[PDB]
Amino acid sequence: RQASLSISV
Amino acid sequence: MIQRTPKIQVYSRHPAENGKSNFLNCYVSGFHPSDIEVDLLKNGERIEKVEHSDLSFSKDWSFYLLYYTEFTPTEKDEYACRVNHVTLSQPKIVKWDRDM
Amino acid sequence: GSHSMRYFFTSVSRPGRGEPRFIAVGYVDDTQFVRFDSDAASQRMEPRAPWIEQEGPEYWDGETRKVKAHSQTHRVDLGTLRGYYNQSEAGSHTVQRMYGCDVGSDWRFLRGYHQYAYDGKDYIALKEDLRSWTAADMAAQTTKHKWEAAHVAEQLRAYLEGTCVEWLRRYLENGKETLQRTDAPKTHMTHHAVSDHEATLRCWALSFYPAEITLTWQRDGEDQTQDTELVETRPAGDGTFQKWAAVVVPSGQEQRYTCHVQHEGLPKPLTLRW
Repeated sequence: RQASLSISV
Repeated sequence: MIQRTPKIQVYSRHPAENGKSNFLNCYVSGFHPSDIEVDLLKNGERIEKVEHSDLSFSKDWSFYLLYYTEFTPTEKDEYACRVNHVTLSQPKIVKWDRDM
Repeated sequence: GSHSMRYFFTSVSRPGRGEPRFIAVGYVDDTQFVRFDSDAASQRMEPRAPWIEQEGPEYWDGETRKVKAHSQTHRVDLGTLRGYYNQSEAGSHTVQRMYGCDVGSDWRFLRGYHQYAYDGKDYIALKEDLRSWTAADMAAQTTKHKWEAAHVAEQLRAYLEGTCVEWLRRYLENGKETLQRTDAPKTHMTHHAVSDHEATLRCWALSFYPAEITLTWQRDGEDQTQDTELVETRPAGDGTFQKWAAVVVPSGQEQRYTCHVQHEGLPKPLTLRW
């Protein structure tokens, strides 16, 4: 199961 | 940009027995960037039906792929893997040795 | 023994040849269980091991939603990084991210990871304490500050210590028959004469799982590395792995040499002689 967050550099 | 040249191993899935079907593998690893060309050869000619694994990578970020085809080895048939990558001045050929 | 769950994500820009291609793969230990390829037919996260097919539609929908969003963040990142490093719009570049968790023999948390690479080198990584960041260079400090301000580390810590560990346990249970198996290596030794003067002894390990293994040569029961060759552990294609180690010895001295095999599927380490 993947992490439930969106992150951009 | 960091570039790394592929390692190459050519081998069968199961111990080779003449006249019995098997899989011919070419495992390429330790390379960067991910663009790579890999062919399996039978008596120097490109094998048409070749599959591969999904692109993944190691702790050091370098990539690896398994290319494979179903085949029936015989006495006299010669097999090889041919690889090109940006790090190579020309294509590298590695012969299948049933004992390697 | 110990276990891990890991996800690997790669995007490559190819200016003038369309938008970036994105590939995601998930593993439990050495077994791939999901994949997504942005250019494939389904446009869904797809199963790659039987036991993950136990998951219902809410899972496939959620995993697909998350992986497609990740593909889009990788697209934005490629742009951002080209800017950070003052690069031309003409070259091809690569972003990679890996994350996941390790558990021990009791299936409890050992460590978590979350790290990023640009063009084949480290960019930024979560430290082992899951509270702070290692920026690899000056450019990456900008991302460090962004992620510190947005409290990313705390969100990742909760996943890595919680959800990651729980879902790894669920998979180990659901796929017990295969994931919790230990296939001990089938072993043998070969001999080939280099000349009249020397011969090569090669110690084989075949059909084993998991991939972790140790092959070592000894001469008169003393560890020997000189004049040896060890190949990288390789996949057979059927879920098992292969490896060999070789030593070059003087003719007439083959019996001084032993190969020692360590694997979790073995009750006690094996010794082989020619």
